[PDB]
Amino acid sequence: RLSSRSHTLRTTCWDGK
Amino acid sequence: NNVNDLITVTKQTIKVGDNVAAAHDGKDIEYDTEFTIDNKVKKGDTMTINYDKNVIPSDLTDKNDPIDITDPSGEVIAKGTFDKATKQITYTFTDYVDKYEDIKARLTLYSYIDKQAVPNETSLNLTFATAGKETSQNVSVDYQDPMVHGDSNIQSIFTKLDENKQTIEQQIYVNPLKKTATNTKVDIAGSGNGSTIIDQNTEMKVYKVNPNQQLPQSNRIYDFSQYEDVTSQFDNKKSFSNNVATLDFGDINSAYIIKVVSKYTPTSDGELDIAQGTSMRTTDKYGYYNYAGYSNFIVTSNDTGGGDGTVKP
Repeated sequence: RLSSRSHTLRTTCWDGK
Repeated sequence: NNVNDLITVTKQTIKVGDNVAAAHDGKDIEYDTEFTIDNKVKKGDTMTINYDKNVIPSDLTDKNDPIDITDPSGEVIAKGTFDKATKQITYTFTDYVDKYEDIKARLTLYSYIDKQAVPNETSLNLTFATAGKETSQNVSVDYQDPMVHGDSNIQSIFTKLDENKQTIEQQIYVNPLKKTATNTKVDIAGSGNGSTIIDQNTEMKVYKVNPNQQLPQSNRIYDFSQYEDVTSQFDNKKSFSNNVATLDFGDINSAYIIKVVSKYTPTSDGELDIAQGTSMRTTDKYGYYNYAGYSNFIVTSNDTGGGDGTVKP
C-alpha cells in the first residue's frame, strides 16, 4: 500500500561580476 | 479444507492504474475481482487469491497484510493472511457464512513491481488469480533514467520506510554513467524546503562500484556484500547545514551508491507527505558548477472491498 516517485531538478551556478 | 472450487468468480481485471508499468512513477497495479460464495461454505473454510509472482502489495513497507472482507455493517466475512514466499492470500471464513446465505463479495488489490524480482527494465506477462481461476495481462517495466548535466549524473528512489521507527530509506546512484567528475559534491536534503530530518546522525553509508559492475535499473540494491564499503573514507568529508548533508567526493571516475536512512516527522493530517532529495555537482570546462538533482516522494495505494448476504431464517 506504499511506494515512491522520482523527480528531477537542474540548475547551473556561475559568478556575477 | 480448501473450498476454491466452491467459489464463483464473477469478475477479474488487471489494470495498470496503457500496459506500461512506470514503477518509478509509483504506478500501481489494480486487480479488481468480484465473486460469489456458495452456501456450502462453512466456518473455517479457505479460498485463495494469489498475486503475480513478480509483484508485491507494498513496495517500501513490509507491512503488507491483506485486508479483511467486511459486510456493509462491519461484521467480518473472512480474514486473510498473506504469504510473501508464494505471493498468495489465504482467506479464512468466519461464522458469517453460516448465519448468511447468497453471499456476494468484491475486492480490489493494488500492488507494485517487486524490485527484487525485477531488477531491470523488461516485459512481463502478469498472472493473477481468484480461487485458482487465473487471468492475465502483458506489461512492460520502465525504470527511470538519471538526470544528466554536463558530468553531474544521479538518480534515486525510496527503498524501505519504517512506519514504526519513523525512518525512511533512500538509495542513491552517484555517477551511474561512471563519468569523469571533477570536484564532485553530493547533497542530500529535506525537500524544496523540508519534510524529513538530516543531521550528523542520519545514517549514510557509501559504496564504490568497480567499472565491470552494472547496477539494478530498479534503483534498489538488495545485497551490499559485493560492493566496496567506503563509508569511512567519507568520515572527513561531511558538511551538515540546515537539513542538508554535503559529501566531498573530489575527482571521481567510478559509480557510487549511497544508502540514506533518515528520521521523518509525522504529519498531523495523518497522510505520508514525505519527500527527500539529492543533487550532484561537478565543475565543468568553463569553471562553472553543474547541478543535476533528484527528488523522491511517497505514493499510496489501498486495497478495498466488502460483501453482503441474505440473513438465514
